[PDB]
Amino acid sequence: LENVVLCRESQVSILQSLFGERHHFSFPSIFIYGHTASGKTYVTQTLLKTLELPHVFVNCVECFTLRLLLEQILNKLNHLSTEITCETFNDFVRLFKQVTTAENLKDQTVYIVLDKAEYLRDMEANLLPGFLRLQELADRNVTVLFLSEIVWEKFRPNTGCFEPFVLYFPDYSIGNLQKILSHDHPPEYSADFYAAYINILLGVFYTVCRDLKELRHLAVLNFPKYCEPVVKGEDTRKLWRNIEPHLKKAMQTVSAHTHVELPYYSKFILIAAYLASYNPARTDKRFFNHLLGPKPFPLDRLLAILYSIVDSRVAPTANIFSQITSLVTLQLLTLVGHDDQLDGPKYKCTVSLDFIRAIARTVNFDIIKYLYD
Amino acid sequence: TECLSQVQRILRERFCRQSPHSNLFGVQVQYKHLSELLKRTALHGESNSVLIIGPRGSGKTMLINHALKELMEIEESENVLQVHLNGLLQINDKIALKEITRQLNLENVVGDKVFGSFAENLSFLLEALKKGCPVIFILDEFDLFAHHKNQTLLYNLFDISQSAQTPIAVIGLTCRLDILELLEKRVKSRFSHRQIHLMNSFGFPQYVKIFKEQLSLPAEFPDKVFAEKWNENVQYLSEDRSVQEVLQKHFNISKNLRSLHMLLMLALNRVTASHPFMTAVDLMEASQLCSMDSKANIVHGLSVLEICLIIAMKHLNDIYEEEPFNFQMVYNEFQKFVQRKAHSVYNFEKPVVMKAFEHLQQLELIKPMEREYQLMKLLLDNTQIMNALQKYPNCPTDVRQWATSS
Amino acid sequence: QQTLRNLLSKVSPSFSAELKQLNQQYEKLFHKWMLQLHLGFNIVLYGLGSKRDLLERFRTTMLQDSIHVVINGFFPGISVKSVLNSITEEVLDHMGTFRSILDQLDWIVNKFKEDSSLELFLLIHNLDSQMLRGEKSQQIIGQLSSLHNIYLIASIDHLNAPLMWDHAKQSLFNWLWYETTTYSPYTEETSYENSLLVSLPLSSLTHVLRSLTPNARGIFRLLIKYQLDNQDNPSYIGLSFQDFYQQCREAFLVNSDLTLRAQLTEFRDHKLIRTKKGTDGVEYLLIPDNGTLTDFLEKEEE
Amino acid sequence: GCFVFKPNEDYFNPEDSKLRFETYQLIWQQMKSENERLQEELNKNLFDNLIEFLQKSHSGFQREIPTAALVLGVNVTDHDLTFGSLTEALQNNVTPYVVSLQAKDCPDMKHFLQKLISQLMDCCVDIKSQKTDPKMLSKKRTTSSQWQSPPVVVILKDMESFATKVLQDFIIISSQHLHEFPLILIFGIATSPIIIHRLLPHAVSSLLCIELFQSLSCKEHLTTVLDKLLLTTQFPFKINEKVLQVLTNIFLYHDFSVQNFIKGLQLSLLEHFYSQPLSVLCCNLPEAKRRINFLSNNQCENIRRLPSFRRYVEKQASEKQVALLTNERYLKEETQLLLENLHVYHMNYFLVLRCLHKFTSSLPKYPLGRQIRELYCTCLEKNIWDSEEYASVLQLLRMLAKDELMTILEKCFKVFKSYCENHLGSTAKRIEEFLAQFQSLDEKFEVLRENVVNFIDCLVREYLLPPETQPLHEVVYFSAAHALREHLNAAPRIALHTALNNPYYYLKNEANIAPDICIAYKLHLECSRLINLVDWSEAFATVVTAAEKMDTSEEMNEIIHARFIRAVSELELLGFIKPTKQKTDHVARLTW
Amino acid sequence: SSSYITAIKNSSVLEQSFLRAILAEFRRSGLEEATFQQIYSQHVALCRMEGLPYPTMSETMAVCSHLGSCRLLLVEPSRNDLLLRVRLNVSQDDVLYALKDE
Ligand SMILES: Nc1ncnc2c1ncn2[C@@H]1O[C@H](COP(=O)(O)OP(=O)(O)OP(=O)(O)O)[C@@H](O)[C@H]1O
Ligand SMILES: Nc1ncnc2c1ncn2[C@@H]1O[C@H](COP(=O)(O)OP(=O)(O)OP(=O)(O)O)[C@@H](O)[C@H]1O
Repeated sequence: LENVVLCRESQVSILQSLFGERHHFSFPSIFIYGHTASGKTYVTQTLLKTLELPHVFVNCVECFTLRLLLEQILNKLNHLSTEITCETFNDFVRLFKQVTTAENLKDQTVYIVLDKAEYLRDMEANLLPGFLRLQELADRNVTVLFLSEIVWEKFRPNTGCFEPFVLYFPDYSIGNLQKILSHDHPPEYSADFYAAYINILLGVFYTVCRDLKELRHLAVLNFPKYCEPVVKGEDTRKLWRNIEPHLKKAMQTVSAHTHVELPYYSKFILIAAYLASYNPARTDKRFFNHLLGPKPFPLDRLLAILYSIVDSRVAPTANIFSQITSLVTLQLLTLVGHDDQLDGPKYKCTVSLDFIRAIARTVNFDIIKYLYD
Repeated sequence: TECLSQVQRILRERFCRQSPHSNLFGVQVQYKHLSELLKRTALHGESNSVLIIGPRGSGKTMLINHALKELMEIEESENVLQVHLNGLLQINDKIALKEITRQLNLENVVGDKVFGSFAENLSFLLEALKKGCPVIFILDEFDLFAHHKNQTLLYNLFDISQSAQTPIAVIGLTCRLDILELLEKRVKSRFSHRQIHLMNSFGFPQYVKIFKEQLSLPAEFPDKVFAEKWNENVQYLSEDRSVQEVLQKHFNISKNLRSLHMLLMLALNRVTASHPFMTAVDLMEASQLCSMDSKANIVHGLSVLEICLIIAMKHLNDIYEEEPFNFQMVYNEFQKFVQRKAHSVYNFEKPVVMKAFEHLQQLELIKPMEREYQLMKLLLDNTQIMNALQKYPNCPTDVRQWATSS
Repeated sequence: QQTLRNLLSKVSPSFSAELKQLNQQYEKLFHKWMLQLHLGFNIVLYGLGSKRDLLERFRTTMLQDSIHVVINGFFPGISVKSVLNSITEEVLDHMGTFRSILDQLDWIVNKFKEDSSLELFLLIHNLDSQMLRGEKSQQIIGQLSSLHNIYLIASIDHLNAPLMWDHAKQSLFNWLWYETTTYSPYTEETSYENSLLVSLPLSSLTHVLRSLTPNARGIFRLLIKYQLDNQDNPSYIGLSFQDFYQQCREAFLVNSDLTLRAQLTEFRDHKLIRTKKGTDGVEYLLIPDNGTLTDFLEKEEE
Repeated sequence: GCFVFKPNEDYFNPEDSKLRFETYQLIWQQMKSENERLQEELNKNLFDNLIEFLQKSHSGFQREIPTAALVLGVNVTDHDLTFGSLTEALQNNVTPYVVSLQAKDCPDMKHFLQKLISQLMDCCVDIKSQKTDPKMLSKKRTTSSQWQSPPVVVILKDMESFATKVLQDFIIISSQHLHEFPLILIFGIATSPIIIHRLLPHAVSSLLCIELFQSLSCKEHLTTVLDKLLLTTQFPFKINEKVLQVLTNIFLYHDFSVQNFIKGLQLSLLEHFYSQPLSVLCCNLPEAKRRINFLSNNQCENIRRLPSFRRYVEKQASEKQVALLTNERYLKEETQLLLENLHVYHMNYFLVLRCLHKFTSSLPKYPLGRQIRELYCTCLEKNIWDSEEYASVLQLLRMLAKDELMTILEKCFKVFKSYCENHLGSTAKRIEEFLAQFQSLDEKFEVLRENVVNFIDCLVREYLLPPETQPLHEVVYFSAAHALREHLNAAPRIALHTALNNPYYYLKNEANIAPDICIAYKLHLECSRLINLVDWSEAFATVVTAAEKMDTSEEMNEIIHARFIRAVSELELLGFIKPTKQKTDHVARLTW
Repeated sequence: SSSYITAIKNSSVLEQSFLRAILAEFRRSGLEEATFQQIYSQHVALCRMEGLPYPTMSETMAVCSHLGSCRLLLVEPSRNDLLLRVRLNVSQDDVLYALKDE
């Protein structure tokens, strides 16, 4: 809540100017795209908190149905009583005129701020072009402020709509990422020294992720680890050359063991399913690229290669078929005929080869020349 | 001063609220065609049901409200009871019946019996109105209205407009062109054909005049000296050829007469702090803030792991062409490039590379058509990436050699 | 069909004495079934011949005191909605709720925990069929039958019949498995399915029409209009899921992807939409003639 | 067509039913109750760590959301019991706000929130004494303002069968406002914590705090429940090694679950109590002494005439044979001490079997048995000293004579020094006999000679095959292997192959008389590549033309065609040939 | 009268070149379907030939939704964004007469 800008001033200024004072009209609809790092609710909330334009904030992640989305808009709006119920959209446009007739907000441009609108994209086909024309639909000095992850070009309803004014909030630049990634609040050091740490860390680290949140997380992790041998050992270059040995491994490391005990025939089932998935160009006859993935194959082929792998005391009981169904619920095998029928479809293998190697080796089986060579 | 707040208040409403400014251009013949039809359907008991088609962003609602206001100025309030519908709000029949109940002040009589045949419902609405009388039906966004389950509020309006002979205009406002071919054949063969409007734009040298008449301070006087100073500045900017250059550029992308409002709206947002009379360069940057390349803003912001990944996808078009790929071929191409390179900075290990994918899927540059190594689709152009890689500010030399290799 | 079945059972099945004796081996096995079922087990019995007459003789000799919901599984009218509906009215002696299947499932679970010694047990002919199974379908039978006060008996006929039970699904009803053989021909299945030597008529589409939501009725209005409007084009190989998704979304019939996929797979159950894979791998959709497809939505709109 | 009829207890069926059934109900109910108690004891080391972790992650709240991903086993059959125990433990030592979600009652988000707030409303309204999202937060704000605001936890049972969209949406909703409503979810991962990266994309996976826990790998769970359930002296009903072998094999190969094993033991107990009329005195020893003394005389002739006792008749002298054959009053007296000898054999068997188990588990490579289960197997399939495996132990145990052997003799002696007076009376006073050998363990030749006399006295004295060594052993032991296995694990794909290829039941049909359908399938698979319809109909017509003439042709063609089509609808119906659409006709050989 | 030729006759320049790109790709393929990147490449070629500036596909997709809103052509969604399969709602000699008459 503290710093409004941290040097993104021109977009802030043109948005602040675009709002205007209260008694005259503004835009119907403003769409803001940009990257998820780029402050797109930091900037607008610290902008809206300053002037206190009387606004409602929603997230469309929260409202999974249409009624809750209208309900919290109308219920948070009338405070600026009971739940003022709206089942439909026309109820919302009806009750909006009664709500927006109070002296706090009679002439004031009311802002209905909509966050993460890509989840609103598949709520309905009605609600997005209904929301874009609200300034003349209800005619009560409204500006619906959009912000989203996604481009407007996929967001249009393919009928056309009221095209909103579209801003691009820019990504943060490099020296701006030196400045605004916590040059304020260093607790115990000089800000020069914490800036020297993160100036060394960032220029190494500006190739994987420009997200400010996780870089703030990684910086507040690996800065006290950097900060301990200065205050214990005692010159930034030497501990720079010490901190990058830790930084490469902390980079690499941000999944206990792949081995899973199984019942014995289930092990042999998915061994057979792998072996009939990964070289299956009618090479059943021989023993008894790889990179494209798993090829589908039917059930009776799997049962034949099961009979060839296992010692021959197997009976097709109820339990081995029930086990072969229960392997799919644990998502070690997949049916790619989604509804082809109850009779044995193409079952394709979806486990990695090292896991398969471990399951094969824990019951006496070396298979890598047997699998694709 | 008085002038800056007054010019922004009086210009902003006709700018961006699309307020009723009185100058209308290019539409005089369609308006004069509409007006006598509306006068004879309104003054007399007969009912004719005109239809208007045009593109989005131009014409329709301004014309029907302007003709509405000019007809309402003539008395004998004439007891014409207008009813405004939209296609967007009233999606279903049960909403539509209660909305006509809402507009026509019906709830003095309670009417609390859902009748089966909705012709009796509509005729009861018109009947209890008739004993209490013209109505004008403004049926906006007709293309969404033509997706009823049973086309009740389409067809029963036409049946009552021919049969009840209560004064009625079913004025449909559409946006798609085939309102007839989308209309189902019993209604389209029934009474769809009253005379159909068509709506289109005009020539560019008069479109500079409609820019000037749009921008000029009106015959309403905030202060007459400031009106003369500013609309002379409007004409001086209008006669300059750079404004004409960017306006011709705006004509060939947009004939819309809505894009002009936004393009000029950003310019007037810039003006009142200092230099209240503005430049052609201020109009130029106001056009520049209306963006042209939406995707270079996305690609330009991305980190370089995503850059070498997306140029690996572009390289996946330039060998083994035209399949929806998966993760492993992308991994193979990235590994073959990084083994072509000597340095071990960028040999980033396998679970890191998935993070660039599942961030990149959120931008929808890559498409899903199994769960993590399947059939992903690229929706992109080479040349925007080729322009983006030279505009990358901290672009390293090895991904530059990857770009030149390609 | 009828003139084919006039010649049925004219003269001489080639054994009768060992068939009577082989069925007469299994009449000694019935008090074991009653005791075994009282403890909370569940008997599946499979076989090669018709065993529902054995179950009918069983319910005559030992079920004259208890309630039994004899659910046939061979004729295509029965889905589990009818099971829950008839067990709600004709067993619990009052109607239940109507909003969803899980609501009446949980409600009919809830009635039995409080009412001790109510002692109802259905039995199902032909639990595996084209209509009876399904992960929505079979699990309702499972969750229903898992209680202390409900004892199902089934018959499975298929070769792949224990393919539709995971261990968690199998743990709901304590299965134990009997072996039977009768060699009687399955006359009810072969009667009431079909015969090939002679598409779907209006009745079952009316029954699906009267048991589904009106929005699903509007969905198949769209699909049958897109089928009937391109009937004599031999290159029309069916709409995609994405095209049908958007043309369903434009008329506000459905909201989400998963709701339409669930509606598509429960209508794929009824065999009135078939999926075809083109060379893209993307599944297109075409249902099984044209003249029987105009009668409904001619008469559904007069 | 689901027509209902309205109608408008102690029946079991000599072995008289009433005390038989009460004996059944007593034994099985006791076994099930102690089964549940021994289930809940073993997981205490697991979830009492979890109470510590959840207390620590709640208490530091003054950006993150804590998850504890359990790694339970592949057995989905017994996953309810561990969650009931964990729900009990977390309900007692931490909050009375514990709910669980099942992943079958919420395909999407409205069901998720509605059932969660209903469970939360009942769980709060009991222990204080609605589709809305922020009203759940308002419920948390109203209902618990105090008691350090105890954290509501949800329990996702199956992580795997959840769809990713509804789970992602719930985690982002809950992580958005946990200022009030601190939520600590615990999803039970069925496989391994790899798949929480698979089912969750990286933004939602980065939103939280992962701390995984193990669970009880199931082999050392079933060693406890086999070891406490049947290997004890306490429960009156033992089991045969072959029936046990069937049950433990269908554990270890197919099912990997323990609730199925207890169903198998319950079935064995039930079928044993059906089977034989001498099973009624499967009791403790004074309860055996109750009505041995009064009983029907034909069951006492059955106690004379069962073959283990007739082996005892064969080994004994005539002067008591003539009165002990028929007369009940002496037959009671000899059978009573025979039942006492049965209990005696069990009591000196099992504790020295555990002693041998501890003495054999100490060994390098453990060649006899891996665990306590298989030691029962190796001392009953073959004769144990006849077999080469105890020969390998005896060959091993000589030069293993160092202080590892002396130290583990002391250690095994300490664990059955706890079982010294937990035996509390031995059938040879073998506790202080062997302890009188085992008391010189504190004071390198002596370990060898003491070893020799200990295993010789031990194994040659009691450790023997229980049927032939003991008459009247049928009362405790139940043995019918492939009678049971087909009840518990049947194979229809073998049954149809058998009754279709060889439908010989008892007149001449073994390698043309009395099928119709096996004629159809056998003639289908005499042309064993594929088939078209009309020639197959002609071939069936040919072989029943042979059947007709081994007992006009147009009526015969009609009746042959009708019985052909009745056969061929079943051969389509039973998982064989699938109809070949759009051609003239054919059938497709779908099963080889 | 027919609406469509008057709609083409009062269309803008980039719309007319988009219809020219549509007919150029339909002369190349012969089919009634085309993807958006193909006609985008044709549109890039025609804006190169006419001395126009570069047709960015934000503008080209805005004009594609313009022409799809007015039903001179039949569209796929803007979600597919490069993979839009477009059909032409009017016949080809009609639009040839519409861009041939002047
Ligand atoms: N200029 C800035 N100065 C300081 N902190 C910032 C700045 N921009 C962003 N942040 C950080 O970003 C957080 C807000 O995230 P942001 O505004 O990027 O969300 P968002 O863009 O709405 O996310 P999404 O696009 O995924 O919906 C704040 O908590 C703050 O820590
Ligand atoms: N001939 C004209 N005279 C005056 N203003 C015009 C004219 N043509 C277009 N406009 C302007 O273009 C916009 C047209 O908006 P209107 O709602 O009336 O039509 P529309 O936007 O095409 O209809 P819809 O809202 O259904 O798309 C308004 O800003 C209007 O001021």
